[PDB]
Amino acid sequence: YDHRVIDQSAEKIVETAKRSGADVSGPIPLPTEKSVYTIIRAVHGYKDSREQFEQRTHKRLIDIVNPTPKTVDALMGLNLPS
RNA sequence: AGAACCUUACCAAAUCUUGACAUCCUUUGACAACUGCAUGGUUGUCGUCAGCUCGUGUCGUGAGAUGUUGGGUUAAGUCCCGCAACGAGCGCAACCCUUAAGCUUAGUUGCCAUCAUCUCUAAGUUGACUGCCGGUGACAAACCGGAGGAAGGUGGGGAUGACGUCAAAUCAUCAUGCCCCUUAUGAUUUGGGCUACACACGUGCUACAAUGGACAAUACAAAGGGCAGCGAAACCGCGAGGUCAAGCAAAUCCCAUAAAGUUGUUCUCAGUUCGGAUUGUAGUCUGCAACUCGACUACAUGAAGCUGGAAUCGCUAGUAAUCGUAGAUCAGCAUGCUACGGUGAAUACGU
Repeated sequence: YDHRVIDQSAEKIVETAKRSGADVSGPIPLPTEKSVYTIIRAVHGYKDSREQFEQRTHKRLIDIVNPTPKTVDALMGLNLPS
């Protein structure tokens, strides 16, 4: 989802990786697909007001050279809300 | 944003009557099931047209004026010069995700300069504010221009839809003045009905030709989708089916080595060798079902139509003409509906 939280975490993971002995090689951003809804704005009798609603989901995997198992244990729990 | 029994909302038989939609020890079945003209709220509309104004001082017996008039500019009471006026908030402008050349930075299921086997992907930031420039316009807010300009003077668009509406579209999205149904069709299965036709019609569509018909073999993008489920490669009635087999939880697997197209191109205007409606017996998907009432496939079959009276409407270059596609509502069907890519011509002297 939101991108003010994930890249806020994208340098704390290095602090976890440089704690146990993991060397990072730039985890890369992944693309984002926008699902498109277009519902009518008035209910009865009318059609031609087509209100716009979307939804965003930013994919992001973590690509390094040396995933050390003392680092991976606290890796994927800082990005996604409920 | 899907009529085979859809929402039985409507109509016949039956049924149950706190139930069969908030209900019930899962049709009673210990258990596994054996009136918008009374109203809120959203919104249709003039209208992406630019305005509707109040505090507060004064002139007027008084409703009311003045400021908002005037001089010039100016998308727009937009901006600066005058005056019995002085301020002031609303919205276009203003806050802006998305848009058009960047360095440090970040090398996947991605691009590898070299051996061969830059951007998208987001981030603080960088850039056009008349900021300064020759003119003149009181120097007072603009002028073709221009130094940085790949990007002109709101760059190209979009969420942005005023004050105020025509008791006007909606009691069928939704609660209630009447509980917009609770014991009446109120509700539950098949069956009928929305689906037929003499016509009138909103609007779109396959077309009427050689700006072409057979089009076999023949290059490329973008934007989506998937453990409801995406189904290639070698390769089955050529074909209705994408069998078989692999990969698939998402850039890779698949949809899908699309589309404008180029070398072939035999046809000679023969109502056709242009064209589709539909007929007609076998044949696939679907389930309880293909009568009334689906949708695909080709062998065999082709009536009106040789570019359209009076009449209607679209639009200034990434639109117009359109071949092609990308999705939700589904066991199953839309040209609808709405998000992307290719060539991309015509015309602005003026009111």
